[PDB]
Amino acid sequence: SPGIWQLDCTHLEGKVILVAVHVASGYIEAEVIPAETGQETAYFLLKLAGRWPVKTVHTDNGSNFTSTTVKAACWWAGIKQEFGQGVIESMNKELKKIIGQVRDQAEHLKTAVQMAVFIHNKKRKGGYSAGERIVDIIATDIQT
Amino acid sequence: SPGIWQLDCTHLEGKVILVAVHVASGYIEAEVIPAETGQETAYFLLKLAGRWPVKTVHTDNGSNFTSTTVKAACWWAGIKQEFGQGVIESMNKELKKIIGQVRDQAEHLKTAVQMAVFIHNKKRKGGYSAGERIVDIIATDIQT
Ligand SMILES: [Cl-]
Ligand SMILES: [Cl-]
Repeated sequence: SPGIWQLDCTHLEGKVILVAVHVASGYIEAEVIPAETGQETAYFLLKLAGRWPVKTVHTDNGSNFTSTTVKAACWWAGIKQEFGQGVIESMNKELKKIIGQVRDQAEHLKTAVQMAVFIHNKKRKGGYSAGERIVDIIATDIQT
Repeated sequence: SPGIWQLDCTHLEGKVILVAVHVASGYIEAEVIPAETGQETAYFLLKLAGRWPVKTVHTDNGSNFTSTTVKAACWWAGIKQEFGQGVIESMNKELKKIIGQVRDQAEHLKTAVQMAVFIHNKKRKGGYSAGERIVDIIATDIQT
């Protein structure tokens, strides 16, 4: 399903990383956030939904989506909580792997995360990349 | 050309907004940044390039791209400075228009910007939306 995303946080070096995975393609978007708050998650969601067609968001920590600030962002953006796992487990551990491998290519973690996001979305797997699959899946879906 | 982006900053309420426009489609990505520094622009660029195929970046303030931190991000990500304007002028003023119209739908400017980014990328113009045009242009280009 073209509009389903998975969202979780992961910790590294005393910092929080928010990771969103487009489930049908394995494409990721991540950000280093100051703290694991409702505000940060709501904000991230509103950004994601202006960039990709976000219909439903799945998470492995259900309580992350209970703040007033997260429901308000999902209400405004039209998002529902997905109620329907191999790809996501692979994508997150893979992310930390690439983070580990590019960590010395940058001073701060936040740069290293974006370098790993880039590496991950471009790597062909076969065999297209996740970034090629997500636009392929979205382009086909637009046209009926 | 599918990989050309335009980047500028704009000021509103004492704050800086970074606005990137995919030139062939009119699709936008924006962020409210703390300050107009080289670090912030480099970071934004590295994020953009892990999300969309960024080949060349055009700007209306050439000196924005002279810091060591911006050239390092463009060097790493493979980006060059575009050396080759109606769409972008329309897209930026339009952004402030929509920012003006949704400003009371949120407490902070940064939420309002993302609500305007969303509104802008989804609005059909005809007649597809910018978000539909950018994946159409990228999907076609992938396949030869
Ligand atoms: Cl750095
Ligand atoms: Cl707000």
